[PDB]
Amino acid sequence: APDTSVSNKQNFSTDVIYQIFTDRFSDGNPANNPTGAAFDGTCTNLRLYCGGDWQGIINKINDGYLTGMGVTAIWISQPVENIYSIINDSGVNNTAYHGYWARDFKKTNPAYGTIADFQNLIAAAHAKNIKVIIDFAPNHTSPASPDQPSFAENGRLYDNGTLLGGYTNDTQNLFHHNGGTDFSTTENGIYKNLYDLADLNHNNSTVDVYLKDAIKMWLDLGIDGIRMDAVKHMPFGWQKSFMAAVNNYKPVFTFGEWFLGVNEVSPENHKFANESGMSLLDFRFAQKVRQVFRDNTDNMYGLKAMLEGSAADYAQVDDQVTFIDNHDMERFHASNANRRKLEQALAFTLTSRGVPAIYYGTEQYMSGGTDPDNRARIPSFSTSTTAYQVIQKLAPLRKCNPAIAYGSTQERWINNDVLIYERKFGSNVAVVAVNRNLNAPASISGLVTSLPQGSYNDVLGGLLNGNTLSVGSGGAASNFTLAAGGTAVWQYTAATATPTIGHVGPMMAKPGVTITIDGRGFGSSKGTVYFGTTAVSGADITSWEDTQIKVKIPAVAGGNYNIKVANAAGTASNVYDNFEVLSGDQVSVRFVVNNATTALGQNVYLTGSVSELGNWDPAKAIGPMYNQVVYQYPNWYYDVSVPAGKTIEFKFLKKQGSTVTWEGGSNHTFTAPSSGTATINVNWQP
Ligand SMILES: OC[C@H]1O[C@H](O[C@H]2[C@H](O)[C@@H](O)[C@@H](O[C@H]3[C@H](O)[C@@H](O)[C@@H](O[C@H]4[C@H](O)[C@@H](O)[C@@H](O[C@H]5[C@H](O)[C@@H](O)[C@H](O)O[C@@H]5CO)O[C@@H]4CO)O[C@@H]3CO)O[C@@H]2CO)[C@H](O)[C@@H](O)[C@@H]1O
Ligand SMILES: OC[C@H]1O[C@H](O[C@H]2[C@H](O)[C@@H](O)[C@@H](O[C@H]3[C@H](O)[C@@H](O)[C@@H](O)O[C@@H]3CO)O[C@@H]2CO)[C@H](O)[C@@H](O)[C@@H]1O
Ligand SMILES: OC[C@H]1O[C@H](O[C@H]2[C@H](O)[C@@H](O)[C@@H](O)O[C@@H]2CO)[C@H](O)[C@@H](O)[C@@H]1O
Ligand SMILES: [Ca+2]
Ligand SMILES: [Ca+2]
Repeated sequence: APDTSVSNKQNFSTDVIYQIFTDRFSDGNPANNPTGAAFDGTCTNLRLYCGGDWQGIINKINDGYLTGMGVTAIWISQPVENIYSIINDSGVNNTAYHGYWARDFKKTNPAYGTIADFQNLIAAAHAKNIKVIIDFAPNHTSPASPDQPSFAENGRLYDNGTLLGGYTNDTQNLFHHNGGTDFSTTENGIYKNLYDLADLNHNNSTVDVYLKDAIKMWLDLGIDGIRMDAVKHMPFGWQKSFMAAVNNYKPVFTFGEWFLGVNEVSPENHKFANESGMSLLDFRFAQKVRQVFRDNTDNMYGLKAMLEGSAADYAQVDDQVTFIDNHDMERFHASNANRRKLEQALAFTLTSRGVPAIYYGTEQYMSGGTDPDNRARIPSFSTSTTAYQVIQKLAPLRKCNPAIAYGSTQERWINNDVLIYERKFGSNVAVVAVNRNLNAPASISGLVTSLPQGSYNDVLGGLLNGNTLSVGSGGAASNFTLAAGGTAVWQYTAATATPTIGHVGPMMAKPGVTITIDGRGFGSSKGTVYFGTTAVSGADITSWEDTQIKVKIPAVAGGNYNIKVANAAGTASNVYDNFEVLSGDQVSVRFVVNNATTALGQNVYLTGSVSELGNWDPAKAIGPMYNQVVYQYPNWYYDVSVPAGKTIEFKFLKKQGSTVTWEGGSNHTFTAPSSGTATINVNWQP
């Protein structure tokens, strides 16, 4: 099938995600509605169940609400069974309507529906070319008190009805008992409780295996993608091993949530997205968009800096999931603000690089403060809104104009309030003009583009006061006036002749796994696929077409490879880097080195004989290691993803900048478990 097919679980770049709070969307089956003080059909009390369910979602798919909008994917709340207890906070009754308080990852939340309702959801969706994404929060269970075991469900964890354990009397050590995080450090927010949520111990084989098995069930249920909750709160090493479990089984688009604040730029964030085997929700993008379009705390020069910076920081920028708001922030639209602010932000998001995500209700100009004011019930299903028509006109461009889905981004004109960018991919072009100034028009002159000679109509049809564009020779555009609050989209599409790689997924897996290569101009006849210098052809290429190729990963040594294709004629394409080949199936192992004294600013890293350890390359060493929570300096620790059952040689190193100090003596050795976890405790060798 084509790259734009609904069957494409590896690529969402051409889609438009619609984030749905199940409970707050549509109650299609009143029979499964929670009763008593846990329910509020009037949805006046936003901390209780309102009745939203999967059936309701199906109804909205079948009636044309979502399809008419141009939405090609839906991201729903966590489907797993949540606690049934009504948590009373200082007089405020609280329920697990959000689905974030898991009690059993192998069962569904009855309020949402049964397993059969879920299966029906997948079918109905797929039938309308809509992909299904599920929220997955394996960082914790529920709110618990080690003190008062009577509080909530004591964060109890069940395995398909079978009680595994609780936060109180945790003899098995399923959870972390390190207190609560203050978000002070990364390590602090990782090994300590997120709020009062019972923190899961991923270093426990039981938890490790259980979680990896739970997801496999969902995978089997036909999901097309996963949104990983609180990724900055779980060990990176375990998550990688988790991604490998998914990838080496049934690959699906996965993106996690790594909360970033205003003007917050984390290098840890970048590394995670680049090496974890999963992408992230673009918090850098969302925050900046809000500054520029919402609060006006930054200008177009800031938006531009964000675009060009992110493009350099993310190996796969096109994989980052963009948004303007969500269930954890104030809704973009302020009740007293000009709607044109939201419309423009929408238009910008839909035409920018990455994977656009729209928080349900946006199209309806919903306003609301922080949680839970931002999670009100959708007030209507009207298609007559401007924001609705905007998405409806721009959404589809992601499927018909590859420049928007995989294209580069280039600034072609800029000032405080105006921004004109160009998206380009192969013989495809898209030019977007935005004027955030709602009071003053802008005189556009000297604009140059990649558009062919001719006249271009505004894709938005003037909806946002857009205009036509006249392009002469050299793509030089005729002088024009950009109206206040004006937004215009111009484009040009044409068949690509040369093989052009626009996307790859999964980005990490072991040999034998089938990956997906999307782009243009691959030809209809099988060509050759290159993993570094290794050529692949014939049978291993399970599928080949102009826009998509399906090939199995060759049995090459573990490492980082550049992907490249060639058509039947021998014409090579562009390179697609950062593709990681695993040494095999993965396990999560905790490494511990004792008596490793360092100087302030100097950290300890881990290196080893496997690609998962950097193959003895200090530039690729694991770390910096931790030394606060679980173990304390001069004791360091770190959870790493390593090939299972493999006998690995390793050493530790002290690094300051690029300067390296090796551990003395001989290499440490050990055989990775074939399953579950392990803990390697060693002493620094002088
Ligand atoms: O802001 C967070 C912080 O976290 C990480 O810091 C790393 C360091 O980069 C690593 O070096 C390591 O730190 C170790 C030191 O290596 C080790 O020597 C020891 O440090 C002692 C010092 O010996 C002592 O002099 C004391 O220094 C003073 C400073 O002189 C003063 O300027 C400052 O105001 O206060 C300190 C505290 O008195 O500091 C400690 C006292 O025990 O112990 C630490 C381990 O804690 O590991 C940490 C991670 O925990 C990031 O790498 C770093 O960039 C970031 O700044
Ligand atoms: O050239 C191939 C070489 O590769 C591998 O050697 C690695 C060592 O096993 C490993 O210990 C590490 O060596 C460092 C020492 O530990 C340290 O004391 C000091 O001597 O620096 C060394 C790094 O230069 O890294 C090397 C790889 O560079 C393999 O195991 C060897 O058999 C082989 O000779
Ligand atoms: O003419 C090419 C030129 O176009 C753009 O420059 C704009 C600039 O952004 C405006 O602020 C204003 O000064 O008009 C210029 C047109 O002359 C691009 O920004 C620039 O890179 C490019 O060279
Ligand atoms: Ca219901
Ligand atoms: Ca945690």
